[PDB]
Amino acid sequence: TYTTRQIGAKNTLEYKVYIEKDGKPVSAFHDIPLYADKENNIFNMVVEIPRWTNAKLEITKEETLNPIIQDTKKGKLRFVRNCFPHHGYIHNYGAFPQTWEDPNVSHPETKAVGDNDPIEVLEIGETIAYTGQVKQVKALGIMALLDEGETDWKVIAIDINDPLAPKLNDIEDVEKYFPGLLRATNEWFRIYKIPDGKPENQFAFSGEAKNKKYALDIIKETHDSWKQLIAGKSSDSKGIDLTNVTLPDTPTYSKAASDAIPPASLKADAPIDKSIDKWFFI
Amino acid sequence: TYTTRQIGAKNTLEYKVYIEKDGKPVSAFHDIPLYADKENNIFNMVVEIPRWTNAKLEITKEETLNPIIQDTKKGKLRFVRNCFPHHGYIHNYGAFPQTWEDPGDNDPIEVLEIGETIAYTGQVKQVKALGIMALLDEGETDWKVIAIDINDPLAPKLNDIEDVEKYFPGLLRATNEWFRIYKIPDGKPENQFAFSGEAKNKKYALDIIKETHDSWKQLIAGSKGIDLTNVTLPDTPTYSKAASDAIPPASLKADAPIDKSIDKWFFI
Ligand SMILES: [Mg+2]
Ligand SMILES: [Mg+2]
Ligand SMILES: [Mg+2]
Ligand SMILES: [Mg+2]
Ligand SMILES: [Mg+2]
Repeated sequence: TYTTRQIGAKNTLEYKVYIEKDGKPVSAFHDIPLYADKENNIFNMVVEIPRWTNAKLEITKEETLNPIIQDTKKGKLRFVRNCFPHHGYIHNYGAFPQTWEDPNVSHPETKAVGDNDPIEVLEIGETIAYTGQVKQVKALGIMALLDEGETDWKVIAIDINDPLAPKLNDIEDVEKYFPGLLRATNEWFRIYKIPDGKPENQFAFSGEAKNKKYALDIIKETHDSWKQLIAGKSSDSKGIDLTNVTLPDTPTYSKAASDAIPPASLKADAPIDKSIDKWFFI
Repeated sequence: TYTTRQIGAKNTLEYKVYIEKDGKPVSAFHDIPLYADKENNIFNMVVEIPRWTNAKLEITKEETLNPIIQDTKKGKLRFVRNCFPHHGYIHNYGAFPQTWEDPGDNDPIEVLEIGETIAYTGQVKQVKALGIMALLDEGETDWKVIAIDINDPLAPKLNDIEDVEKYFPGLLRATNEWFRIYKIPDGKPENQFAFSGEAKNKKYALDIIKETHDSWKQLIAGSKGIDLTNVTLPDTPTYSKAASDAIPPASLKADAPIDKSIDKWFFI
């Protein structure tokens, strides 16, 4: 059973969330199986950012066992800004573990190198998720985002426990049950860093949401990149911490790395600066 | 100085917020002057509902000193549902005190405050009026004043309704949409606007505000089941300073959980 171990107060520099199995930390990047049910293409999603929140919480590639920590921009806590008509992130946002957008090769669909992170996941179900949650999802489709010119695919997915899950099997079903969501998703990922002073992003395929079959193919590619990475065989692993506690055939296997993690020290959420309330009209 | 006194846990039937002046409860309907600066048309707004929340909190006309409580229907706490692409209420939402739509919807006139900062329930902030829309909900006229906190960084650039279009492009469209559809998930019909949903200008809004203030002047001087107790207007029949002292002390209870169903995004 997966649980979380929180260090510190949310919305601070000291905040960390480790994922635990049997009450002991494992790598959120490496040790959670991509597949909950391989035969039925049910995936484990690691949730990073709940819907309608701002704090840019992410799996930290360079820290041992890859806890979720808030990103910083020049030393300051990063919060994604509200871009009208949206409030923070408009999906439960996270990643598939055991995947990598390989930065060392140009990807043919986008003609761009990978962004060096796990493939990311937009989970569209009704219940708001929590940071460090491992939930089980079905893939519905995928969008080819170029995030500051880097390949940054976004998988469209739904929690298998969602009341609608049985009715959502491919990307066209998203438009049927969530009309406007995919178009809003396109806008969101285009504009969300404009308030940070960054350019608009762009999508390949004029932002088309490719179907499930397409999505599975790309998820496979990223899993395969990760398999090379974790084996120590990437041409450049970018100083990623490859320490893991469940993959005995890898050079960086270490069951003991788990014991070295501090105990939970959960504190109440710290206040967020009122600037983060601001609604930007772009 | 205005503060708040909270009784109970948020998101419960027991929750009440009173406004305090220098530590003493006063009526949120009657004791807060409509005008912070009459000469320059600066109004006091009583905030009921923060932007991006769901709990339908309102000044209750029928309880002494008119605390803000959660609305209910047949015993059940009311939460406005999330209507895509909106998250809860899209404005800081509240009322002008010392106003009354004499039936006409029987309530103070409501205020959509459009500034950047999210407000708090029971906050008395100072705003300038920019415009007004006339919502029709169940045969009742339901005026909504568009306003901005005078402390907002943009307040000096916003003086009339056309400035909302320039600095907040799409907000007026979203407002029209929101108030049309927000009760469809509850099983209620779509609402409609007068004037084909046009936001009338500041002048038109000031005329409505003054009118509803004149009505309330009649009300408080002595009424469909409204408690008129006040603690700051000594020559009113219902003046009673002891009312302030009869209010329980603050509870410091943490917010109660809200049922997960309220998370749901409706596509309507
Ligand atoms: Mg980044
Ligand atoms: Mg990046
Ligand atoms: Mg990415
Ligand atoms: Mg009502
Ligand atoms: Mg009304």
